Amino acid sequence: TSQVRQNYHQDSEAAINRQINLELYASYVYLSMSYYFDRDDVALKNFAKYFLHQSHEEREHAEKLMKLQNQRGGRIFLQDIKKPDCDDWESGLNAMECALHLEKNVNQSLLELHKLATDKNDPHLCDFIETHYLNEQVKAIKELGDHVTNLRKMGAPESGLAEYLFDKHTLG
Amino acid sequence: TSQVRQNYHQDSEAAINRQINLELYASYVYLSMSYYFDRDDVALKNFAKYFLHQSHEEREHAEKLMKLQNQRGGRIFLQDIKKPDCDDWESGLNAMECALHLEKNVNQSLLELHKLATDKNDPHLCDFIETHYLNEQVKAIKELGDHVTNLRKMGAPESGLAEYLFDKHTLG
Amino acid sequence: TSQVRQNYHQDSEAAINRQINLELYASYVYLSMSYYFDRDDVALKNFAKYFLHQSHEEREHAEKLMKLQNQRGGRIFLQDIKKPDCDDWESGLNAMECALHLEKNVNQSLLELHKLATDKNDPHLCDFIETHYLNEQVKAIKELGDHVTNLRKMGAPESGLAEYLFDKHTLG
Amino acid sequence: TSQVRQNYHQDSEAAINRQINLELYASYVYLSMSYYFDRDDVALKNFAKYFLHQSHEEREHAEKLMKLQNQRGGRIFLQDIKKPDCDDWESGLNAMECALHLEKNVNQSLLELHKLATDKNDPHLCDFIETHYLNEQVKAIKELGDHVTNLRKMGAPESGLAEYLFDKHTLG
Ligand SMILES: [Cl-]
Ligand SMILES: [Cl-]
Ligand SMILES: [Cl-]
Ligand SMILES: [Cl-]
Ligand SMILES: [Cl-]
Ligand SMILES: [Cl-]
Ligand SMILES: [Cl-]
Ligand SMILES: [Cl-]
Ligand SMILES: [Cl-]
Ligand SMILES: [Cl-]
Ligand SMILES: [Cl-]
Ligand SMILES: [Cl-]
Ligand SMILES: [Cl-]
Ligand SMILES: [Cl-]
Ligand SMILES: [Cl-]
Ligand SMILES: [Cl-]
Ligand SMILES: [Cl-]
Ligand SMILES: [Cl-]
Ligand SMILES: [Cl-]
Ligand SMILES: [Cl-]
Ligand SMILES: [Cl-]
Ligand SMILES: [Cl-]
Ligand SMILES: [Cl-]
Ligand SMILES: [Cl-]
Ligand SMILES: [Cl-]
Ligand SMILES: [Cl-]
Ligand SMILES: [Cl-]
Ligand SMILES: [Cl-]
Ligand SMILES: [Cl-]
Ligand SMILES: [Fe+2]
Ligand SMILES: [Fe+2]
Ligand SMILES: [Fe+2]
Ligand SMILES: [Fe+2]
Ligand SMILES: [Fe+2]
Ligand SMILES: [Fe+2]
Ligand SMILES: [Fe+2]
Ligand SMILES: [Fe+2]
Ligand SMILES: [Fe+2]
Ligand SMILES: [Fe+2]
Ligand SMILES: [Fe+2]
Ligand SMILES: [Fe+2]
Ligand SMILES: [Fe+2]
Ligand SMILES: [Fe+2]
Ligand SMILES: [Fe+2]
Ligand SMILES: [Fe+2]
Ligand SMILES: [Mg+2]
Ligand SMILES: [Mg+2]
Ligand SMILES: [Mg+2]
Ligand SMILES: [Mg+2]
Ligand SMILES: [Mg+2]
Ligand SMILES: [Mg+2]
Ligand SMILES: [Mg+2]
Ligand SMILES: [Mg+2]
Ligand SMILES: [Mg+2]
Ligand SMILES: [Mg+2]
Ligand SMILES: [Mg+2]
Ligand SMILES: [Mg+2]
Ligand SMILES: [Mg+2]
Ligand SMILES: [Mg+2]
Repeated sequence: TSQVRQNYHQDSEAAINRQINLELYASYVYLSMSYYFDRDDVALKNFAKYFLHQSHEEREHAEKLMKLQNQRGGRIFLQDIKKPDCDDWESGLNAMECALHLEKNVNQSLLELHKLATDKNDPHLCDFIETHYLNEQVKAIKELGDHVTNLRKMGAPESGLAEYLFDKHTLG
Repeated sequence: TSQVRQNYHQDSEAAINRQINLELYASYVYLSMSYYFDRDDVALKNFAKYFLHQSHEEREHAEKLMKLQNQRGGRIFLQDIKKPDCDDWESGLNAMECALHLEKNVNQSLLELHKLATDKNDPHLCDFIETHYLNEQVKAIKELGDHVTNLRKMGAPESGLAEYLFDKHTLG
Repeated sequence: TSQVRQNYHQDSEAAINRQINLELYASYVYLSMSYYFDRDDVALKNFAKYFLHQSHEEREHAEKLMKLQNQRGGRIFLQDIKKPDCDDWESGLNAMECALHLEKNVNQSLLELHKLATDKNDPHLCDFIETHYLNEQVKAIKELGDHVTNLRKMGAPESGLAEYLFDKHTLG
Repeated sequence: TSQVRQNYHQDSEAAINRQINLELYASYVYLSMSYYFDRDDVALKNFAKYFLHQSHEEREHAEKLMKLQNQRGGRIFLQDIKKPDCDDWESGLNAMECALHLEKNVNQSLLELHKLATDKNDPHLCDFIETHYLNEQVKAIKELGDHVTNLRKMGAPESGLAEYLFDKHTLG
């Protein structure tokens, strides 16, 4: 047993390892989306920048969970990072919709993690999740919803003008 | 009788109390409009900011009338602030139209207040209304008319692109 | 269903709407108290300033709950803001006592809201209440208790000198 | 006839001369009050400073009316400035009460002047009175009422401590 370990259930330790993988997966999805918008036949530079920033943020989310694992005396176990579901993301609107779906999936995992921490009476872990993750997810989901709404109202994905102007005025 | 009271008719005192309620009502209407534009399925952040600013301005209008009541030796009597007529404001254009209607209603009340102050030979109160309220209303009504005109010319409310671009270029 | 909504119970949504009304009510109570102290026959300018600041803070409390409702995909429903229980607040001491009672009532509502969020396993909402509301209420209640104690010890409300000096030295 | 005179009734001209005398009288009253508080057996230096400032303000009020008379093509006619009603002002409270009475008398004269300007259809003169005089009087009367209230609540004039502390904390 780690000399630092206290009130940290083996199930919580395992769940933190699963969450690390999921954050790394999210980072990879956003990386793929970013460079789709950098293609010469897509060419929306602010969509590209927005998703690259999201990719780097997800890596930070993963790193903070790795730090947490060690803080509590658990042991990090890494798994393959699966490639994203798509190679071609179709449009700005479709990428935003996929990002919304992704962030809601990550949120669901965090809520399950919090339920586990609650069941194991781990208030430090509950506070960690609430402080660093739960409101971040609510904000991310709200922002993506807002973006999807605007793109739809403007006439995307059929209107290339809509996506062009959104790229300039919202993401620029 | 208040030691400060001079040339201040009981009818004017009552009318000032009614105007206080109306300004607080206007503040509440604009508060409701603001957060409508903050909904994830509406998502026009500059419409939201514009109406929130208007809400706070209306509170200032109410506070200055409360100060006036006390300056003249009248006594403030508050009433319930009625909820706004709508929960859902439909569109940027419709909210602007409702705001125009509201500001013209507030103006009519101020004009009736001025008629009363004139009838009671209260030049201090006439000057107060003219200085702090009447031109403010004319400017507010002109601005809202201008906004409604632009939104109509651009193709709102049917064009979500129109409202999006107005949000960016006029309210941004 | 709102595209952003996740783990947000209809009961929690309704309770947030009730809390919005209560914060707006508190704002109105403090507004009334403020201008009582601005009367020529009361004339305690720092009591007036203190309560006006509290009024504006309560509006901020309401606005943050409106933002929360939209962040979570709920829908804001507004109700009349009831007038305060009193027109005449009697004295500095009595206003402070009424403010103490008000803040404890608001705290009780927030605690009931937290119980509901707990029962519905909504850790985001629990954290929101704890972070932005619960310690604010504890601090507000402690400050008002301190004020009431000092006013009583000094000889209020019978001593107009006590209230005068408290206005200068504590609220100034 | 003065080459500048236009829409300026002889009655208005005469009334402006009477108002000039009244403002000079008010200046003299405040001068007398000021030095009462400078007596070694009274010795309230901030009461003295407050009333001296009021004395100089009243002279400014007179000078602006003299300027107005010439602006409109009327001719200034000066009369004796009567000495104040009292030599001994008794107390801080009594001086404040006499100042309140004085400012209400000056206000009544200004209201009569405005009635005359209205009857003679002189909108320039009406605006002059409203802009430079009427709200100044309302503010002055409110301030003096506030002062009287505080002094009474504190226990003046019998409490020399009350007047001492008011001198320090309100007028200091
Ligand atoms: Cl352990
Ligand atoms: Cl274990
Ligand atoms: Cl895994
Ligand atoms: Cl693996
Ligand atoms: Cl726990
Ligand atoms: Cl947000
Ligand atoms: Cl937030
Ligand atoms: Cl454009
Ligand atoms: Cl009156
Ligand atoms: Cl009357
Ligand atoms: Cl009313
Ligand atoms: Cl009512
Ligand atoms: Cl009049
Ligand atoms: Cl204008
Ligand atoms: Cl203008
Ligand atoms: Cl839900
Ligand atoms: Cl539900
Ligand atoms: Cl309610
Ligand atoms: Cl209602
Ligand atoms: Cl929970
Ligand atoms: Cl505290
Ligand atoms: Cl604290
Ligand atoms: Cl003439
Ligand atoms: Cl004439
Ligand atoms: Cl004379
Ligand atoms: Cl003479
Ligand atoms: Cl006229
Ligand atoms: Cl004032
Ligand atoms: Cl003023
Ligand atoms: Fe993210
Ligand atoms: Fe960031
Ligand atoms: Fe993440
Ligand atoms: Fe994320
Ligand atoms: Fe306005
Ligand atoms: Fe403004
Ligand atoms: Fe207004
Ligand atoms: Fe308005
Ligand atoms: Fe408060
Ligand atoms: Fe504050
Ligand atoms: Fe509050
Ligand atoms: Fe509060
Ligand atoms: Fe004066
Ligand atoms: Fe001055
Ligand atoms: Fe004067
Ligand atoms: Fe004066
Ligand atoms: Mg996984
Ligand atoms: Mg595979
Ligand atoms: Mg937080
Ligand atoms: Mg009304
Ligand atoms: Mg109703
Ligand atoms: Mg004017
Ligand atoms: Mg003006
Ligand atoms: Mg309620
Ligand atoms: Mg009622
Ligand atoms: Mg905290
Ligand atoms: Mg005279
Ligand atoms: Mg004589
Ligand atoms: Mg006029
Ligand atoms: Mg003015």
